Amino acid sequence: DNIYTPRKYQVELLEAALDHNTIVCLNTGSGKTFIAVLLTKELSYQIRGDFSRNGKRTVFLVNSANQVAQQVSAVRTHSDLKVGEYSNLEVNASWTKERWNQEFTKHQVLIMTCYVALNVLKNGYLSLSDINLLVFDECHLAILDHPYREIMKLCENCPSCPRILGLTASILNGKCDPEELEEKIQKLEKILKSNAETATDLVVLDRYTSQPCEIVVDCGPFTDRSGLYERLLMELEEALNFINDCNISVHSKERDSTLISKQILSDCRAVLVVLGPWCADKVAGMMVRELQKYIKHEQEELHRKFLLFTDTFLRKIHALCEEHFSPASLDLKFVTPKVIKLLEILRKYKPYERQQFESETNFPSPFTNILCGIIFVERRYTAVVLNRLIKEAGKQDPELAYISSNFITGHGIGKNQPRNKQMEAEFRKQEEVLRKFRAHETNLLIATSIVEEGVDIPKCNLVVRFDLPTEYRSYVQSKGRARAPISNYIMLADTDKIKSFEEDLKTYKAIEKILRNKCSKSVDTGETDIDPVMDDDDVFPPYVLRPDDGGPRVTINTAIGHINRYCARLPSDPFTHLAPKCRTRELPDGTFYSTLYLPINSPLRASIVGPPMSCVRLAERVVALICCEKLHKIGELDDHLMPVGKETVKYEEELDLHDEEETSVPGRPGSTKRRQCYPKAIPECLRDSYPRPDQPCYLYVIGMVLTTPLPDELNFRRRKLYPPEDTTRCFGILTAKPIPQIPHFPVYTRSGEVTISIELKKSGFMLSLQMLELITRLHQYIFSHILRLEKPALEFKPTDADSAYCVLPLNVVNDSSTLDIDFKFMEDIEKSEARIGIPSTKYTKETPFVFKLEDYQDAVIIPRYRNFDQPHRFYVADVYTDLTPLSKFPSPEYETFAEYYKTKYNLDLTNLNQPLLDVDHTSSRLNLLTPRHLNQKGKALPLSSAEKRKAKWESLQNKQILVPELCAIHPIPASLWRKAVCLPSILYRLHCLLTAEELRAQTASDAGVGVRSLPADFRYPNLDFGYSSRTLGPNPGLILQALTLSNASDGFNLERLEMLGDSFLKHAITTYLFCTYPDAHEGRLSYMRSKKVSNCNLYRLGKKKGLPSRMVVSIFDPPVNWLPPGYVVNQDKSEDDFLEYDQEHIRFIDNMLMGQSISYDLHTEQCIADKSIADCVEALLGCYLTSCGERAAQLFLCSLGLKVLPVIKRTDREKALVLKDSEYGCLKIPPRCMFDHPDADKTLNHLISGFENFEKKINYRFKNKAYLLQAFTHASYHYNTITDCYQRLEFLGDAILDYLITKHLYEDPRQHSPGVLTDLRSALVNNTIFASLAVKYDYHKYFKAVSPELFHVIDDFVQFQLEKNEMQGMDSELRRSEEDEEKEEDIEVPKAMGDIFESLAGAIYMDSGMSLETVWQVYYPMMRPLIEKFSANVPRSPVRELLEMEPETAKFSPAERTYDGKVRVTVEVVGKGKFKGVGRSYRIAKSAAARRALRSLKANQP
Repeated sequence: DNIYTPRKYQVELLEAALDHNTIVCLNTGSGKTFIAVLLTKELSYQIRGDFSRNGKRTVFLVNSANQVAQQVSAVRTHSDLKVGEYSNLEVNASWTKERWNQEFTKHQVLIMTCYVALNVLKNGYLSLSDINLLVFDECHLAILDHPYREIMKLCENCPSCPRILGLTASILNGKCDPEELEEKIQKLEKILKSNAETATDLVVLDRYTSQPCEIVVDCGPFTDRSGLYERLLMELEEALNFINDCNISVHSKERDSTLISKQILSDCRAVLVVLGPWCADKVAGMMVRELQKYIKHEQEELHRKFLLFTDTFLRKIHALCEEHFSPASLDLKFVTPKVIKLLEILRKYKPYERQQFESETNFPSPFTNILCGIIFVERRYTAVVLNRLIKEAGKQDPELAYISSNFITGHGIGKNQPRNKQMEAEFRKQEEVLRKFRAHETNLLIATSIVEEGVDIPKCNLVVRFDLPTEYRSYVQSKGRARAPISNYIMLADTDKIKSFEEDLKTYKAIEKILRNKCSKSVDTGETDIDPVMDDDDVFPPYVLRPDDGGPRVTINTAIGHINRYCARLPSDPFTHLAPKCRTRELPDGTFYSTLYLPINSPLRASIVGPPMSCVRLAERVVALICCEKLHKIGELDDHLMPVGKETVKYEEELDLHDEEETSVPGRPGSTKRRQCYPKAIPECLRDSYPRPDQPCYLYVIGMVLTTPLPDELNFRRRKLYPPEDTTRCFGILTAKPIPQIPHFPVYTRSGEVTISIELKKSGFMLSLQMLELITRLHQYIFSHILRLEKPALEFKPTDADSAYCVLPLNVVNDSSTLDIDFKFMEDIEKSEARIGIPSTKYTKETPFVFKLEDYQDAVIIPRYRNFDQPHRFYVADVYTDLTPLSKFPSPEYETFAEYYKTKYNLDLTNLNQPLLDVDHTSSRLNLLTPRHLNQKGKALPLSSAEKRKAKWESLQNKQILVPELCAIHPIPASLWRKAVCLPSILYRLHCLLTAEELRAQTASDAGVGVRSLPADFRYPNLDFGYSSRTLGPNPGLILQALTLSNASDGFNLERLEMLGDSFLKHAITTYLFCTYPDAHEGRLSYMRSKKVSNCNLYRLGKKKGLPSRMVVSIFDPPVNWLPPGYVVNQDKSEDDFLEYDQEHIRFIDNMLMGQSISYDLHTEQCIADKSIADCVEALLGCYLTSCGERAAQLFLCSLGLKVLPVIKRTDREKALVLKDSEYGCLKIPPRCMFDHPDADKTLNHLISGFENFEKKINYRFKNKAYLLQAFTHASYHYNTITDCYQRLEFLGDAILDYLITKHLYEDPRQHSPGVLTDLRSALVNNTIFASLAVKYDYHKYFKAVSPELFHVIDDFVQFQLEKNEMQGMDSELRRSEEDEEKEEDIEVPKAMGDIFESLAGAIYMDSGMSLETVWQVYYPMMRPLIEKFSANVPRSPVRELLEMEPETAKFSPAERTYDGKVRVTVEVVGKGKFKGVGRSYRIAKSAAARRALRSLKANQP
């Protein structure tokens, strides 16, 4: 259609057509439109302007309206020029000169048919000095009197001549003598006033290996040794002349029998003559089943009878061949020796045991030590049975048993129904056979002799003929399919093929010799060189910048190998194939002028001119080894002339990630398996704060201020409200060590959220040892006896404790709003035996016990009839004065309480005057950081799973009301109980938030941002989970969120800040590594950024502040894992081994100037996945960015000691626009990145042509243009030495494009959960969507290149794009069914477009100010709809849906080692079926197997 595979020959010799008249001829007939855009577009400099500057217009000339539409579409979908058209002669008969001036002002590519061209030229309407390209299509017509010769006459006389481009693919048709071609070439040349070469498309030999050698191969006489051939051929002749009398007139192909019957007859007859009867025997079954399917598909009497006769004839052959001989143990004494000799030549090249072969006299290769050949046979009705014969023969020959020959059977003749999916099926199976053959899974390809064109099968060891060809192109292609290391061309020939073979050989040999004597449009030498090379390393010394001693003596061709391997490893795409082209060409000096075509994609590109020499070999050697000299001067070069990039700077990336899974042993450094214990960490402000004899004591106070009520439909116990505002006293905190203001922080009591506070109310005074002794005693009493904390492990020892600070209640005294310590209360405690519970004096009638109205209020009772070793603690929840010790029991198992207690412990009251009460338990749970009255599955429905311990024992123990007679009075009022019980949770939080404070204080001390001291000016808000604002660092409230992991089941954990931190981290160090390399590369940049962002690499950086020490990970339940301040544990029981190597990957780059698993104790340490340290730093960066902006986060990442900015000094950073030095100087911009010259800016003028329509789409106006050229200059375009390729900026932008879209997916108001915000961070960044957008907005039209492949596939892909309009705008998005996705996959996206898209992003950023802002207000237009549809519904995928619906019964298998690279992942699910799906990629195969499993899941369990 509009697509072809362009000509390689012209990839670098279009340069001819650029500067002189030419003719070019290609036999394929392809690469014609794709030879048209490449010369037309490339000369837009003289076409874009007006017709009053008198800029010339570009005729086109073809001889069909077909070709008019063709070239029309050839320019619009690859060009920027205003395309015109004309194919009519009548409307052209009615224009005037100035009308045609307007028409010349409208278009700039003037498709003209023939007669109209002649007329509008000869009637003085357009000078032949207004042309600058006159294409002729089918220029062969010149030999006959054709309109071409006359217009050429015309141009002969006008005083200008455009270039010329005379194309043809008809003068090499069929076979003809060299005189014919040569004379036609001379005639055409002189007619088109242009030099013209002899065809350059029939030279197909490989000069990167030994060329396939033309020799006829021989089998000669063969004798028949079964006895069936004679009678078989006789019956075949009889049936043949019989079917020649059953002819039916022309109809559809299954309404005639004579054609298919005669064809299969000829097939089996040839099969017989050339192989034997057993093969036609074995294909008889397939033939008759095929014709059976056919005869069921259609019936009509004549062809019915005839197909019946053919089928019974074939079965008759089968019955004869099977009767006369057993099909098993097939001997080669039954076989025509031709096939025996055939077997010999085939098995010539198979593996050798004596020298180990990768899966000698033939030097190691898996394609000349192991057969990977192709063999050509006339039909496909003999190939499959040729393989069947190879199996039933090589059963006794091991040389043939480990041949894994694959036959090819696609479509023969006849078809059952149109558009049968079988076409696509055999399509994909042949694609598998192809991708196997190339990678050697195939050991032999048995193909038809009609499938050798319109397709190429590469790396054929043995291009073997077993049917003879009879035409030039056929022979040439059959040869040309050998791309293997020791390749030869096998013309195995019987007693009559030899003559024709030798004839074809000699004839086509003369043909190709004359075809190669005149290439590049001049007389020259072909694939062979000017002169075979003499040993000249003595003439130019081989050692390159190396007087290194030792070392070998080598031959000269070692130099060829080395310089060719200089560019066989360079980092760049598999669409680019280049070399520094040694231009040894005659420029008029008496000698051969010599320069170097340096590859543009290497850091040094400046052309060099060494000394010239009259012998081309010598000057060639001069420039080659001075090349090697200078390239080792820059040190981009080593011994043996190989580039360092991606050879040894490539380092293993399994020592970062998990490749040891589901195991328990230390594995990769930073796996879940790598584990190390770190010590718990304590503020200095809780250390040595133990009361000592000299202490100016300060006394804080806890606000206990309730704000939010909570309904009792949100209370799943239906508890009646108690306020934390029911307050008299407040638990102080007593020390002379000072405690900074702590941002108010929440808890959960049983009235909602409550805002704890830390403030002051007194300060300064000291105490006697007596009071200190008393207070310490009250401390230990609280934590010991109140909540029952103690296990024997601890022992109270406050002097030398790790962290001692007491508590003691603080109460309103001095009769004012200031408060103080209420000794009285301590004393009242001491007076009682109610410190230890169950006092020894009883009060029922041992001492008369009577009703007290207020002492069963605001108090806490203790039963004494039960649990005599370990009391519980109840307190009045509903005091009752309407209940009595004589009243109804709560359940009618009694009717009075005294009977109840008399029936258990034989206790009958005689003083019954205390009404009974409802009361409640104490310390049911000690976890108060997240709701315990409400689940974490969401509880709109009643009942939670976090109140099943003693909030279920409550209300089965409240089933009995209590007469206060048998319960002592614990000596603390209910106010202080409510308060204190929160002290385990509240003091714990302080321990964490104080940690955070110390953390931030230190980092501010070492960084520029913030200060060690805190004025407390920065607003410190309450944390939310389910003075000024000058940057002083963020509130400690965020710093803790980053520190915790998702393992604490808190409301907030460090997932979110992982991504915002990661993205920004990339971008920071990408643009770092870029603008710090005056000349950079890929291999360098790839292996500089890749290990800098490593889970292992970060670990080490974390050990500079000790951040692992302060993490929060284990769920906090106090009896197990938290000790109270003042206790010292005593037990009741009485690495770098993969991180030494990672660092060398970012250091092997400077070879050139850059520019339980461990048992641990629960109360003093921790142990954690090593994965954590990755996450904490990845979320700490995240905090600092999203709360204090760029320059801050910059300096924060800079504080650790990592060079986000290049290492200079703090003083350089500061004056270029407590605190101390850990910083680095600001960024530098390269002092050169290309070559600048005012003249010869026609390419810049091309960039001008470039912007005339590229300013509007990007809505941008550059103030530098260079970088805009660098945008789209691909790797293989080479007419530009002023700029560089699009790699570096493909890279400088990828981080920025992404970082931007992470930014704008974090600041979204929904702020949705970070378990899906990693489904808009690798579904909005992948080359499919990136390529798709670039094309729609016309980035492709201004695409610079020479390569064929890009251009072919890009025409394809853009066609498909523009057929879609908006995706689903026409209702089509083709994913509803599997067949839709299968029709989608039938196009493979380029990987050219996504490239430039990211690159141009880089461009907008780097052109001026490096201010993401500008990038954002450019790109946001084009990206916007993609975000908006994506974030409309997040894109769930089949892999995710299968892995999440079925938790671990459905999985995917890991990647398998396969030669083709197509992996048939088998879903690891039992009961959902196993679906073997082979997909071009592991991703798409995984998704396809998932879709199959999900279809089954819906058809079985919807």
